[PDB]
This record gives sequence, C-alpha cells and structure tokens, in this order.
Amino acid sequence: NQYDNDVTVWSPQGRIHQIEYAMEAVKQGSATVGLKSKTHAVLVALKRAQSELAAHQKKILHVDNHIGISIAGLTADARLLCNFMRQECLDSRFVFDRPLPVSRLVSLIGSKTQIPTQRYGRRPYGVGLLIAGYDDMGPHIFQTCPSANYFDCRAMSIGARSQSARTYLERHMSEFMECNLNELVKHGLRALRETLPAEQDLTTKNVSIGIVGKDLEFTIYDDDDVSPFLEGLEERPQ
Amino acid sequence: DVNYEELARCTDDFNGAQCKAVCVEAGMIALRRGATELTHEDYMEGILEVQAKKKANLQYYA
Amino acid sequence: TTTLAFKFRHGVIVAADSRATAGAYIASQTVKKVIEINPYLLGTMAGGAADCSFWERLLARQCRIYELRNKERISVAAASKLLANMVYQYKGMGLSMGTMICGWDKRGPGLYYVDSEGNRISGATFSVGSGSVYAYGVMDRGYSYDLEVEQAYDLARRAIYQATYRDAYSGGAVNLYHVREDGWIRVSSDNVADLHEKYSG
Amino acid sequence: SYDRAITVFSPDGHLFQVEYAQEAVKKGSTAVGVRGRDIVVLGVEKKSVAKLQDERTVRKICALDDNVCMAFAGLTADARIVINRARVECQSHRLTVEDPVTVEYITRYIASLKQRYTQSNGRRPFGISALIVGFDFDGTPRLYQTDPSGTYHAWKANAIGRGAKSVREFLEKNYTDEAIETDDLTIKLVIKALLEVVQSGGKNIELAVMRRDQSLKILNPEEIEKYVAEIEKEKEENE
Amino acid sequence: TGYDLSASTFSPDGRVFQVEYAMKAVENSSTAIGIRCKDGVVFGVEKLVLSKLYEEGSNKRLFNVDRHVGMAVAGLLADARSLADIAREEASNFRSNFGYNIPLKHLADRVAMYVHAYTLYSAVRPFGCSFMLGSYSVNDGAQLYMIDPSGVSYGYWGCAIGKARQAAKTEIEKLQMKEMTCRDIVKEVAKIIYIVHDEVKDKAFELELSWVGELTNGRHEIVPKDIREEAEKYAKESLK
Amino acid sequence: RFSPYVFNGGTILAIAGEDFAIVASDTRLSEGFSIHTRDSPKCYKLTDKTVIGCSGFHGDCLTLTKIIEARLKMYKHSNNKAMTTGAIAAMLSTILYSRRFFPYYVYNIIGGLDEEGKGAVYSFDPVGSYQRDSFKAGGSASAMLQPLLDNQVGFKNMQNVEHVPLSLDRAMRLVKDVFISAAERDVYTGDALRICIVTKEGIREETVSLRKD
Amino acid sequence: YDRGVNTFSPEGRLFQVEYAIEAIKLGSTAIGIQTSEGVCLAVEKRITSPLMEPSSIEKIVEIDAHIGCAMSGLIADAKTLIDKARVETQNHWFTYNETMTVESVTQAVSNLALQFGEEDSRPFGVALLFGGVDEKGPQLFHMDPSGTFVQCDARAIGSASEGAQSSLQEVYHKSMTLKEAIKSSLIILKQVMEEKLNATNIELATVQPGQNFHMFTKEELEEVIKDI
Repeated sequence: NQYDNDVTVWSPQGRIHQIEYAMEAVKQGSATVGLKSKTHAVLVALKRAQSELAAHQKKILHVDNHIGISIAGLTADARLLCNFMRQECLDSRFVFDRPLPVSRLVSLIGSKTQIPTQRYGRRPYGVGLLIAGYDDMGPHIFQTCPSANYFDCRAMSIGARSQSARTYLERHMSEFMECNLNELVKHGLRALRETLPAEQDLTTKNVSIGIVGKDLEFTIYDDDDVSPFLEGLEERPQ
Repeated sequence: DVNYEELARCTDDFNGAQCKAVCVEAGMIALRRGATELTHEDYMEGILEVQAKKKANLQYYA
Repeated sequence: TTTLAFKFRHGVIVAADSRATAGAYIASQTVKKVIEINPYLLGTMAGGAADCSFWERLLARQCRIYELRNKERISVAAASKLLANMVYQYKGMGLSMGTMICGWDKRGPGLYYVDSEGNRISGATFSVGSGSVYAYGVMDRGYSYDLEVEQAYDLARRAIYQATYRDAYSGGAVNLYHVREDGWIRVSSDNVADLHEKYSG
Repeated sequence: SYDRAITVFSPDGHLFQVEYAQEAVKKGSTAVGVRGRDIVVLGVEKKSVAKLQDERTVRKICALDDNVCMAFAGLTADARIVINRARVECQSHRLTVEDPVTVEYITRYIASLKQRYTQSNGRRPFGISALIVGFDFDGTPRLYQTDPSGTYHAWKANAIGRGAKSVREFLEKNYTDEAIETDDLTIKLVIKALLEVVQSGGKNIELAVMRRDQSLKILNPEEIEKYVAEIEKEKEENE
Repeated sequence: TGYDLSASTFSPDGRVFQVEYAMKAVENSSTAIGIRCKDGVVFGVEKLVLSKLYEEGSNKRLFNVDRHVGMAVAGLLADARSLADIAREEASNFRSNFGYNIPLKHLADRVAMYVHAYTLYSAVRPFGCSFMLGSYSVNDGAQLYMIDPSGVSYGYWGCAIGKARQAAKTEIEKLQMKEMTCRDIVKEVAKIIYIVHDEVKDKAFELELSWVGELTNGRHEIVPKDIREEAEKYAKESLK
Repeated sequence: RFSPYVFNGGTILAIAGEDFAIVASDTRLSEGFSIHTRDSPKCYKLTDKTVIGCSGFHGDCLTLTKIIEARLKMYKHSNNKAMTTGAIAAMLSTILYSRRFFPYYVYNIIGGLDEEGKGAVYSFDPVGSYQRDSFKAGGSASAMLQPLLDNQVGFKNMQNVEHVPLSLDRAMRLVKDVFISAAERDVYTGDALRICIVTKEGIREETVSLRKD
Repeated sequence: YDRGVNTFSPEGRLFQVEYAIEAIKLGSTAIGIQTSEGVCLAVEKRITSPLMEPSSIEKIVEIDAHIGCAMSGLIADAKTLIDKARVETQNHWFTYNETMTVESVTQAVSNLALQFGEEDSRPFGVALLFGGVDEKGPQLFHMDPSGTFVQCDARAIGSASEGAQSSLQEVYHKSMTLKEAIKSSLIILKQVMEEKLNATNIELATVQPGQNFHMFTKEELEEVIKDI
C-alpha cells in the first residue's frame, strides 16, 4: 500500500488510488436525484441533519438565473467550486452580455479540477455536482466526479445507496420525457423514497426540490412550498 | 416476492459465503419474530445487519 | 465652506454651514458637512467632499477595530495620527482634505487639525475653509476659556453667520454640535435666512 | 522556497511540536516572579555560572521599553529573536498612540507571533516560555506568561522551568495576604521561595525589581546576602 | 521496492516504471481505430452503453482541435481533454502568429514535447492518454499521427488503441490504403468495429465516426451517423 | 492629442414622493454637434425597487451599469436577499472612488424605495460624494431645472404659501413641464422622454415624445 | 508513515481534518441555547490553579456589537479567526452601511476553514459557536474545522458534548424564555464540571434585540448561581 500515498503515483494495475478514495467520499454523501423532461429539468435532494435540534444541512444552492447544482460529499470545496462557478458565470455575463450555455461551463470545471489531480501535494475535490440549466436547446442534466469526467445523462443519482434510485429510473426512462412538472417531481422523489429504509418517512422537513424552466426561473423550495408537492403519493408496499 | 436483485445490485465485496449467512440472521430475526415465513423486508434488513461494521451513530444527517 | 472648532471648560463646540458648490454653480444647499465617526468623535469637511467622507470613513474603520481589540475607546491624538499616516502616502496626487478631529479623551477635551499636505497641530481654536479667515476675526474677540453654554452657542453661531454673510462660498444651514464627556450631542440647525431676523436687530 | 508542513495533527488530537517542544521549557533555567501591590519582583535562578568568567552577557532579564520587563526559560537563542521583534513592535506603538505600551498588548504580540510561527510552512515552533511584567500607565501592576502554543495567561505569581510544579506548589503556602504587605517581604519572599529552588548558595540568584515609576534595577549581590541573612535568621526563629 | 513509485528514478534493469504503468493504463480502455485513404482520414471509436447511462452524444472521444485537425482519444479521459485544450491553444498560437494553418508535423511535435515534458519530474505524473491526429490539406496530403503516453509521435497509415488492440489492427492489412476512396473506408471501418469487441463482454455499444479529407473540403466534422447509415446495413449482414 | 473624455449630455430628473419615486431621463445621445441617435434611454432597472440613472460620458455609463448589476447579483448570491437602496449608495460611493486618480465623468442619480415605503433619492458626483435629497437633477440642464423644483416642491422664497405634500398626479405634470420648457432652450435635451415610476407594486414605465428638433 | 498532509482516507475523508476533530474533545465545554427572545450562552473557564487570575481568560469575545462568539479547543488558534472575522464584518459595513448578517460571517470564515497545503500548513483546531441577532431574529450557529457550517438550535461541544446534548434534548422545547434558559444551562454545567461551581468558574453571555448591551459583568452571576 506504499503506492496509495499520493496523487502522482500510478498503480502497477493502472488505477490511481486517490481518485478512487475521492469517489468513496462521493458515495458517503446523501442521496440526490436529477432528471429531465424535454421541456424542464428537476433535481431533488435529501437533507440529513446531525441531531434533532440542529437544522438539516442544505444541498441545493442557487448559482445563476438558470444554472443550479446539487451537491454531495464535502462542503467547503462545494463553496470553492461554487464561487468559481458564480465568477465564471458573471464573467461572460459581463463581457458578452448573454448568459452562458451549460455545455461550455462544465469544461471549466473539468479544466479547473484537473490540475489538482496531477501536480504534487494537491488533493482532488470531493464533489457531487448535478448541474441543471437551459441553453437554447433545452434542459441538461450533467454530473461530475473528482476524476473530472462529466456525463450528459437523462437521469442520474449520486450519494448513499443511490443505485436503488437508478434501478427505479430505468423502468421509467421511457416515460420520463413527455410529462409536465407536477408528476415529474413526484416521479423524481419516488427515487428518493427508494433511497431510504422502508420504515421511516419521507418527511416534509428534509426534502428540497429545484426546477429550471423556460418561463420559470431556477427556484429552490424548502419544506413549505414543498408541502404542496408531497401531498398525494402512493403508500410504500408491504 | 424477493428481488434477489436488491442484494445483487447492492452486493459489493460480499463473498459467496457471506450470502449464506445473510439468510441466517435474516432467518434469525424471523425466528425471534415468531414468523411463519421469511419476507424481503426481513431479507433486506439482513443485508446491512451482517455487514458492515457500525453501530457508531446516525446523526448530523438525522 | 466654513467649519470652526474651539474647546472650553465644557467640552468642544463644532459648527459648520451646509453650502457646497461646484464652480460658480451651487450643487445643493443641504450638504451635512460635520461627519459623524463614532458616538464620541466628530469630523468635518473642507475643500473636497469625497476625500473627507472617504478618509474619515476609513478612519472610523481602524477606530472600530481598535476598540474591538484593546477593549478601550481610542484616544483623539491616536485617531489624528492614524488619519495623517493614511493621508500622507498620497502626497503629490492632489488630495484636497482639510478635516478636523474632535472628541473627548482620558486627558479631557481634545481637538486636532489634519491637512492634506500633512499638517497635524493641536490647538484651542480653529477655522477651516474659504470663509475661515472671516471666522477667526469675530471668533477671537469674544473667546476666552471661561464661557457659558448659551454664550458659546451664540458665539459659535454668530461666527458662522459672519462667514456666510461676507464670503460667497458659504451659506445654507448652521449645523451646530456639542462634544461632552459622555459622547457628543447635536444642538440645533438654524437656517441663515431665519438668523438674519435674529441678529439683524 | 521551503514548502513543507512541519507541524501537523497527531491522530490522538495533539499537535506534537507545540505540546512536545515544552520539554525545552522543562530543561532550562528556572525563573519565578511575584507582583507586589506597589513594586514587582522577578528573578532567574539555576544560572549554573562558571564563577570565574563574565556575567553581563548571560543576563537574561531585559527590557522592551522601560515600562516592560522580560523573563524567560528554555533555550535563550530562540528567545533573542522574540525579544528583538517585540522591541521593534513596541517602538512603533510609541510612534502611534502616545501612551506607553500596555503589557497586555505586547503579550498579545508575542503570543500572536508565536502562534503564526507555529501555523506557517517550514518553521520549527519556538521552545520558550517567557514572562512579561510591567507596572503600566495608571500605576497598576500585572503580569502574564507566554506559551509555545501562544496562550497569554495572567498569573499572580510564577513558576516556569525546571520543577515548576515544585515552586508552583510552594506558592500556595505563600499566597497569604500578609505576603506581601511590605516590599522587603516581597523580595525576601521571592528569594525565600527560591530556597526550594536549585542550590541557592547566593551565587545563581539574580533578581530584579521595578518600583512602578523607576527603570528596572538589577540589584548587586549586596542585599541578596542580607535577605539570606534575615531569611536564615528567621528560620532560626522558626524553632 | 522503491523503484516504481517516483517517475524520475531509473530502474536497475534500465527502464522507467511509471511510464510503463502509463502505457498499460490506456490498455484497459475501449478500442478506437483510425486509417487514412489516398485523400482523407477516417476515424472510428466504439463506445460503451451498458443499460441507460448517458444521453446519445455524451463525452464524445472524438474532438476537434483545429479547423482541419481532430482527436480520437482513448485511455483515461480527463487528461485527454486537457491535451485537447492545450493542443487547441497551440493551434491558436500558430494561427495567430505565422498567418497560415498549422501543419500536422509541428502540432505533433509541440504536443508530444509536453507529453514528454510531464515525464521528467516528480512534480507531476506522466499522462495516461493516447490519441490520433487526422488532417488533410491540398499542399500537404492526409497525415495520421499517433501519440502514446511516453511521448513518441510517429506516423501510421492505420492504428488502433484500446483493449482489443491487436485483434483490431490485425485486419487493417487486408484493406488497401492506396486505391480506396474514403467513402468506402467508412463502412470498411464499421465492419470490423462491429466485428471486434464481441458482445459477451459488454451487452451493447454505440459507434462514432469522424471523417476529414478532400470530400469535406478541409473542414473536420462528424459524419451524420443517420445519413447513409452504411455501418449496420453492412454489419448485420457481416456475421455469416 | 488623444483626450480620453467627451461630453454626451442628457438630463436626469428624480423626485422622491411619500411612497413613490419618479426617475426620468431624456434619450438624445449626441457627440459634439451631431446626433447619434434619437432613442437611448438612461433609466436602468437594478432591482424591483431601485432605478438608477446615468448621464455624462456614455461608455462609463455602460461600464458602471454593468459593474453595478454584477455586484447586485453577487450580493444576492452571498446573502440571500436583495441590496437595500441605502447599501447601493455606499457601494457606488466606493466604486466611484475606486478610480479616483483617473476619474469617471458620470453624474449619477439613484431613486427607489427604502425599507419603510418612502422616497429615497440619492445623488452623486464623479469623485464619489453623496447625500440623501428630496429631488435632484444632473446632466447638462441642471441649472435649467433646480430652481423650478425649488419653486414647486421645495417652496423656497415664497410668502403665504400653504404646504401640500407632493401627490402622484402633480409630479407627472411637473416632469412633463420641466422637460418641455427645459427642452426649448437646451440643445442636449431631446425627443423621447423616458419616465420610470417606482411604487410599492413594481416598476411602471411611460414614454412621451416631445419636439423633434 | 508520515504521509502527504493533504491525503484522503481509505473510507475516505481528509486524514488531517479527521485528526483535527479529535482535538475538540480534549478542550473545555460550552453550551448554546437559542431563545425566541435572544441567545444565551455558557462556557467553563477551567481554572488550573489558585496561582492564576481567573478573569483574564477569554472564552467569549464579542465580534460586533450584535454578534457574540464562543471559542473552544486551542484558544490561540481561535484568536486569529476572531480578529479577521471582525475585519470581514467591518468591511461589510464600510462597503454596505448595514450590519453583516450572522449567517454570512461563518461563510466568510469557513471559506478559509480549509486553506492548508504547501503551495498556494495545518487546519485549524477550533470549534466555534456564533450567536447574534440579525433581522432574521436571534440566530445560533456552529462551525467546525471542516467548515461544515450548520444552524444548531441548542448546541454543545467539547468534552461534555455527548452527555450535554443527550441530557439537553430532554429539557428543551420551542417556547423557552431567557431566564428559564440561563438557569437551565448552569444545571448542566454543575453536572459536567470537576471544580465546584462558583463566581470564578463560568461566564454567561446574552444578546437580544431589546436587551442590549448587555454584555457580561460580574455580580449578575452571583445572583444567577444563588437561584439554584
């Protein structure tokens, strides 16, 4: 395990271990699910508070007038790529006087998080971004990784036991395209109710839902504008 | 009704012998439940019951 | 533009007009010149406006952090020294700043005068501005150390009245303050057009 | 240049070099010091002098301003830079706010400097403890000690160096409010406290005082022998 | 022990193990081949779809460095995008400075000296990427260069990079570079990209093809994979 | 030589009401004696409840407008709420003083509601001093506006004049009268007149043409 | 194996941050409670000997007029964050002419909770408790060495954290008043301290919209303890 030391050292198998350990830091975060229609994009997260009295630590943070990101893993690095995210938004908003499409934003995240994965004494970023926004060609749901490999998906999920969310999503990916918002969101957080053990709620105080649309600016709802969405769901089976 | 994908999807590093013991403690609580038959809600509990590690605490997140 | 400051047996009196021009044209009649720094300090304005506002505001920064460190309100001579060290580095770029620093201290009443050139002098009486030489004349005839409160108010209002009369660059209100041991207190704001009825006879 | 973190957290929570480098404090000369209500008195002991050679260059009680006295333990080499940097700091305070340097300010300077001297890259932390005693403006005397952690901490009296538990345990039998009702009781109190310290043959005991308006007075070996005389005669009266 | 960790240490038998580990890191990635005809360069990358993972057209390993030069990367992917940005910037410097379009030789040198330049220090690690470079100009002709993670850049008529590497470059000697038009060479690539990587390892896959040459008039672009759809029309008829 | 300043003109007007604030500006952007355009509005929406006007040199109006509308969204991203009208004044004082030794040539006027439903019009200068005022007027026609608003709103130099506060309808015919009668003698006051009303209920805009020469 | 100070774990997490969390456990305890009227706060000075003067020790320094603080663990690490956090509040006030909200202070500190490295040394070993009253009401906050900043309604720290939290959810509800909470803290303190509770061991700190300021003087605490 002497080649588990640094980011510089290659394995004798060809797998740089610091990236794998940072993926382990991705899996330790809570679950979150982002999924798009043809006309909208919805990303839904699940908060996980420390104790009873402490409020739940939030996940979804506002970034631009159309770009919103979820998070899992570390928090300070999420503020770091958050501040770089804002700054590269309002740079081109300051210069070109147009908003940025998403598909050229994420190359700045890859070329931003690349150099701390190669040079000596630089850790990667424990990061869990689920980017969502509009360019002119509709919605996009991306994901990142500490290895800086970004995936254009139609739906993903990252966090603790998020594979159950995927195995929910594959048998509804043929039906996640046409539908509008009110059933799209609950189609979202059904994956969250499969990320939990089946003996506790699914409460109102924890789930946060973010939507970006054409005639709808990027908006975060928090327990109380969420309370009109959680009404009318099916019971968990026996 | 048992998925068998539930484990198979969530099985990571699980040895073929551990799976033999997964049905044991799942059947052990089924024993002390006085239950007639074993169910997946009893099964899937035995997944994280045998592995891994803990107890420690659940907080910060809840 | 005429400010004046003089200390007597009970604290420090500061008075100033309100007219601030731009060339021959008058921008406004209600420029509040005597800038409040702390609840125990008072600074004024002379020459340029944005320079005195900016550098006295940046003085208030270091004074507040100083209070947050040493658990003591800052002395007046320390505030004047920090202000002079901030102003002095820009000597030769063209700052026009004729402020004054007033406040109560452990050593009692206090007054200092800070130029943009780098002057720093304590004193009994001062007057700064275009109509300042009009203010020293009437100010030095009725002044001594022993004055009453209403007497010092009437003197420090009369001198601003002669300054706004004779000079053309001074007019508007007469903003009069009062510094004491327990922190400063505003006195009044009498308009000159009302004061001409009073002191005219 | 020199990019390497010397001082990192151990897995049981400690810093090493901070909470280990106090051993250099533990293996140096001792120094005690009390504060009177009027005149303070501090003094170094265990001087281990060559007793045929020079003595003014091994003087380890010094001044920053006349308002402030020094005393320290540990290896003196690293203490010299702390003293000189403290002096350069306490002169520009005279260039600013026109009162003399309050002692709590200069102890926050040595403590803050020594903290960021632990915090930075490629820097061995200081291995000194030090005392900073001075009767301030408005005539009030007080004292502080330092720490290689950088935690200034106001005592009523001192024990740092070899056997700090011995003298620090001893001064609980001192702290009766009779001591010190007199200044000669304060000075002979310090030397009588240094009786439990190392050999105390009247040679390695170097004491210095400050009478609240005076510059600090390094006393000659003249009344130290007389305080040993009234201390030993007092112990003759003790039976 | 101790001879494999750092990059700047020779091993006693006389080779560098971090470079050798960088060579077989690309060995785990999927097969992407290339070939040139007499008037063009044809690329092809087989891409992996297990069940759902990504929308069609995600993370395309075919890039586009200059107006007339493109990539075909295989190996680790992030450092390949870093080389795409750097080679992009180098074409910007030559384009800005000397007034005419970048030849493929200078571009291969200026990139390969960087890939070599990260194998001399223990500041960085050697790269884990290998890529193709296809191009065509009428005063130049079609060139096809091949850069490995070690820094060696040279010239093929045809190459292959991936897991199935030797089996996917076995059949290229059956084809003829000199006579064939590239419009044939498109389906002549897609037949063995469909043949290599048999479907017992991964259940499904998906094909990219990128094609620069005389017919596209110097501009490099992806062929419209729907348009002429020549791949699977031959490929389902190529099993027997 | 290359003299980096040129005067464009335009005249900004602002009147603080009881629960409203009206900011209005002419649109004629002109260099020298020519006319570059007959439509170029100066009144700029910053937030829901704060509208800035910027005249003088035009490129610094564009630059300053874009820097302000950047730092607003930086404040919104940091502190989860919009900037108050009092905070924009201090930030603009720091920005306008940040380039003191190569100054802007820009006259600024900020109107908009405060926390308590009142008209808070702030004015500026290119060096960066500022004050709260009930009504101001910058640009090339300040001396053709200010004593008239003193005669109508300020009530200076009038005897036996009872005091009615400014109503919403009265201020509109004030702004129309001052831009017509001011536009008759001025040259830099032009054709289209933008009027922005800031209420508690949003932003209303109204544009009335004038004489075409 | 003195490795590479910025290296992840096999779990994984930052090794040195995880080691930094254990440094809070040997520090002295503290108690915060959010009230609808304000924020009360408690700490223990941990007098080491009767040599020492007891009132020179600071565990509460007050950042602005209206934002309190509470430090823990290594104090000399905390003083740097105190002095710079004050500068960030003043810079907010001199660009903006308004009070910096209690939330954005801890972003302005926790954005540099992680700056260690070699280029561009060790993370901080403090666990702070921020109080204060902004326009959003009386807020009570908590930051760690990891920068993971969260609101806490009634947070304990330090050595006593497990028993103080565990005993503290039993005695807390939504409509706590101030003088109820003030004597509701010292019960927990006299359970968790080793010296006898008296006028020299602890110090309280309260901050309210209408009871300000309103700091922390002696002989109030004499009346506070004698109500037991």
